Amino acid sequence: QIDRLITGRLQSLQTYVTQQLIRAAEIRASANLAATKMSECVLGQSKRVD
Amino acid sequence: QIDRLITGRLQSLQTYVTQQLIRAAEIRASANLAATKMSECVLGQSKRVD
Amino acid sequence: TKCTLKSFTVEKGIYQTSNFRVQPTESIVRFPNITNLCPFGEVFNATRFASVYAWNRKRISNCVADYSVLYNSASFSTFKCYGVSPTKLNDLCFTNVYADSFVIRGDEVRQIAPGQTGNIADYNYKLPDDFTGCVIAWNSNNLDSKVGGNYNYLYRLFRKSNLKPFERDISTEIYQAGSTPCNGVKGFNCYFPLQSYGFQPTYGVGYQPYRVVVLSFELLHAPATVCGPKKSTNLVKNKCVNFNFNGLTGTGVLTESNKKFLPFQQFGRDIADTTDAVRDPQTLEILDITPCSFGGVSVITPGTNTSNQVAVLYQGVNCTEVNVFQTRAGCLIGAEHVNNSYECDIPIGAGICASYQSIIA
Amino acid sequence: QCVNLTTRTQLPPAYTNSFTRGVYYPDKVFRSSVLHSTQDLFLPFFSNVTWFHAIHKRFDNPVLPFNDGVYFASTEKSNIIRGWIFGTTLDSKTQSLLIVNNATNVVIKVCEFQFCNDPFLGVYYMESEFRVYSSANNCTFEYVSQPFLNFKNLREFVFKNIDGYFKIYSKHTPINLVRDLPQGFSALEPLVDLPIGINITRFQTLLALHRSGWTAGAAAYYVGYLQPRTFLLKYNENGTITDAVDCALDPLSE
Amino acid sequence: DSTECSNLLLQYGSFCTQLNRALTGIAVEQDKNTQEVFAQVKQIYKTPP
Amino acid sequence: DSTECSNLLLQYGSFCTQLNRALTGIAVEQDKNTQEVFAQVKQIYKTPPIKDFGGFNFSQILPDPSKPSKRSPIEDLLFNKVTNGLTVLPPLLTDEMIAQYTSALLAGTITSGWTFGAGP
Ligand SMILES: *[C@@H]1O[C@H](CO)[C@@H](O[C@@H]2O[C@H](CO)[C@@H](O)[C@H](O)[C@H]2NC(C)=O)[C@H](O)[C@H]1NC(C)=O
Ligand SMILES: *[C@@H]1O[C@H](CO)[C@@H](O[C@@H]2O[C@H](CO)[C@@H](O)[C@H](O)[C@H]2NC(C)=O)[C@H](O)[C@H]1NC(C)=O
Ligand SMILES: *[C@@H]1O[C@H](CO)[C@@H](O)[C@H](O)[C@H]1NC(C)=O
Ligand SMILES: *[C@@H]1O[C@H](CO)[C@@H](O)[C@H](O)[C@H]1NC(C)=O
Ligand SMILES: *[C@@H]1O[C@H](CO)[C@@H](O)[C@H](O)[C@H]1NC(C)=O
Ligand SMILES: *[C@@H]1O[C@H](CO)[C@@H](O)[C@H](O)[C@H]1NC(C)=O
Ligand SMILES: *[C@@H]1O[C@H](CO)[C@@H](O)[C@H](O)[C@H]1NC(C)=O
Ligand SMILES: *[C@@H]1O[C@H](CO)[C@@H](O)[C@H](O)[C@H]1NC(C)=O
Ligand SMILES: *[C@@H]1O[C@H](CO)[C@@H](O)[C@H](O)[C@H]1NC(C)=O
Repeated sequence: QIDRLITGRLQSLQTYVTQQLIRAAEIRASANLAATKMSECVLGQSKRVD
Repeated sequence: QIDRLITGRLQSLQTYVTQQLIRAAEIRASANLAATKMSECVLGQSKRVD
Repeated sequence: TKCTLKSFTVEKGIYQTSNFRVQPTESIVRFPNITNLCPFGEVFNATRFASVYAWNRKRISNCVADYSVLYNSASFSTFKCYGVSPTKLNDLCFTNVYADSFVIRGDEVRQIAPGQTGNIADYNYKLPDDFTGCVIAWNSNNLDSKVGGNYNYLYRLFRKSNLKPFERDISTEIYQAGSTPCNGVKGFNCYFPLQSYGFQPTYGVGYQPYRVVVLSFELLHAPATVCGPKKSTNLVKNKCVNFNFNGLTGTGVLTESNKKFLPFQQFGRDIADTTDAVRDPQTLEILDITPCSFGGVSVITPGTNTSNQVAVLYQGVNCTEVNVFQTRAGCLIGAEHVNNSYECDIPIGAGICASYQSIIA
Repeated sequence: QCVNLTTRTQLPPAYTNSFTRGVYYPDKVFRSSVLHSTQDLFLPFFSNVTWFHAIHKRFDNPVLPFNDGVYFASTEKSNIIRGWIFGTTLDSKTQSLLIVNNATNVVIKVCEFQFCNDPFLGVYYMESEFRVYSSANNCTFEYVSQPFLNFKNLREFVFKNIDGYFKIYSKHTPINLVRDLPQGFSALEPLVDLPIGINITRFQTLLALHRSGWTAGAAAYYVGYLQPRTFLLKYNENGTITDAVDCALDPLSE
Repeated sequence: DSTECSNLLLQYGSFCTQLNRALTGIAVEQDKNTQEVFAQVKQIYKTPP
Repeated sequence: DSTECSNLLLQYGSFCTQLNRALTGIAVEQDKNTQEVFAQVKQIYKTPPIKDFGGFNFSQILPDPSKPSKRSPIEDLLFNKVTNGLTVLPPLLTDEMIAQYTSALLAGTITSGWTFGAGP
């Protein structure tokens, strides 16, 4: 019975950690973009359109 | 017993391949950044701040 | 490649199709020296055997037992097992062995059996209904019998109640055949329970004295000290063989090792907990276990619209272990190595590329 | 034959520090230039080990609970400690294990012994006094082997009862310290595994008297207890354990 | 807090250590992201009164 | 090498094929990454033998002829400061060819400005 509960909860936790890793990669990409905007729009004047 | 070992080792291998794919995405993003820096800082003079 | 890609046309490129394996050639089983043998010579071939009411019990333990010599002996007239198999005695392991030795008549040899009812079974030697082990009996007319009659072998004839299994009774209490009071004084209906046998050389088969040794096995929670013999084979080195060293099995190439073990250590492990070093139990030498040369089989081809010529890359495989060229990526068979440098058409790896112009590398 | 020893001086037992002693090899596996974390019955670092004396008038032979294992440390000169007494009730009702080292060899017996209340040996200044048992009725296992043996010698022992196997680990160390346990590192090699298969809950050291009443030769020994914990063991290039980390001692080693 | 559950969970190996390591990496990555975005100056400038 | 294990593993289908294909995609993606980063020029430029650049010194970044690896002293220091079915595929570009690509980029940006990145 604990073997069934352990494999179910371990599969749930692995799914959660995988989704968190993908979302952390997306947020890291957004934060790299935000740091680029902080460097190029605030600390200088940008010729890049839009 | 072999089926238990098979599903455990298959879960381990799927976990390894998933985290390798996530790290491959991160390394691909870093390499795209490095190619951008190669094009814009080495092959030319960049007006982009920092 | 067409089988792997599930298509009848193959585009130009390199395709990993299969997995080269160095197949194991031999089986090497090395097991340590068969010493400290069990003393079966002082039980089966002792000087004087015991009587059946006082059967001698020898405890066989903390030794390795060779039952094949006992089983292949043709002197034994009866070799009957009731809980095990005779051909699996050299394979099974037991905690200890009880050897019960006595002498009986030739017609009473069948009475040492589970479920058998007789005078020897009820009053002299009783076996349980779930008995495990083997009963061994052989004729001893040339040794035990005397021309004046061997009266030294006694047997119990009378008792009020039947025996429990593996119970001895050396008491000499006078039996009461009737209901008259006997205070140890013999009378008309009070007889001594132990009578002597009539072993003489003129009797035929059935009245001759038979020496019986009964081996009983125990399978308690004590460790199995009594095991069968181990037949170690010769050692073969520098080949991808299946090794079996003291119960540790695997597949590998066994080469000489420069690792100096401490004398208490037997196996060797790397960082990743894989057995890469081992000690042979027969001769105390250290062997490295290199894994066999597994590799990926890749097929380098142009398009099937262009040509049907292919090249085979065995990845991470030396060319002596499989137009043959050795690369750092592996062994490339079917491509002609040239000294000219071109642009990369089909990537091999480690700076090697292949192209069609025949296939050149 | 049994003799009450009635010329003892009453004194409470002592305690001292284990430092980084009591480490043994957990397995028969060679390891090269690697750090191995293992979960086994280990002696805690810097622990409270029980200290017993033999000095003149001290003669410390009590019976102690075995627990899950025994670390025996011996600061020994002139070979006073000769063996140990192993069992549960230490009488003829149960089955007991005997380890003795007399003047010739080591004898290991598993039988039903009747132990004396005060068992000892004796040397006349020549060993001619054996009073450790009064009877031996039902033997199941006998094993004769090669002998194991200012304080000059240091003797470490680990005794374990796991799945009917009796593991004896030992190490000989040349020391020159007078009183306490020296501070250092020495991993105990496996000596002999015994197929005993018996229950053991209590133990007792066997000493030797010196006769010239009786006189106790100068000796001191230490008893430590094995607990299930984790060590991080360091294996050098030659494959000997040179250092260890107790994972439950302090947060730094954690 | 079930010790039998943890004894059975130790048979599956280092899955829990892997998940804790991944979550720790995400947790330090968030602080790295905030450090990279907002701490682009080492001087705290002040406006005139 | 257990055949009963592989017979039971065939019941699960093409999981192994998916894992191998994902790892193959990662392996070719690494070579594509190195190709996109370093192979940005199709002309292998060299510096002139006389290093007269108006007082500017590039000896720490130009390749050392005395070293067999043809690396710069900085690149040599960088390479010194970095220390069961499993296989490691070698990279398509060796370290010598990556050093040759960086040497060509350095020679182009020293001798020709930014003009080599936009044309001749
Ligand atoms: C040494 O002292 C012990 C402790 O008193 C003795 O053991 C007792 O002996 C008496 C003798 O009849 C028994 O009644 C007690 O039951 C024993 N005590 C225990 C705890 O068993 C021992 O006999 C003495 N030795 C000698 C040789 O007299
Ligand atoms: C450019 O820099 C290099 C090194 O930074 C100079 O080489 C040094 O020259 C002096 C004297 O000639 C030697 O003592 C040093 O040992 C040299 N250093 C090395 C690392 O070799 C070089 O002189 C500089 N100028 C030119 C024109 O090349
Ligand atoms: C007596 O029996 C033992 C059984 O172990 C056997 O080894 C031995 O060879 C026998 N003796 C003779 C003379 O055959
Ligand atoms: C074991 O048997 C081999 C057989 O040749 C022998 O060389 C060796 O000395 C024996 N003893 C040990 C301890 O290996
Ligand atoms: C060891 O235990 C004794 C009593 O059991 C105690 O008095 C002593 O302080 C302890 N030693 C240490 C170092 O704590
Ligand atoms: C071993 O002995 C102790 C006390 O002597 C007892 O509590 C325990 O139950 C015994 N173990 C077994 C397995 O009988
Ligand atoms: C040591 O003990 C053994 C076994 O009890 C015995 O045979 C031997 O004689 C003893 N040694 C001496 C010197 O008494
Ligand atoms: C143990 O010894 C006693 C007395 O010698 C004896 O009565 C008993 O039968 C023996 N038990 C075993 C199992 O040997
Ligand atoms: C290992 O052994 C060699 C001798 O073979 C010795 O020179 C070296 O110092 C030893 N290393 C250690 C760490 O003890």
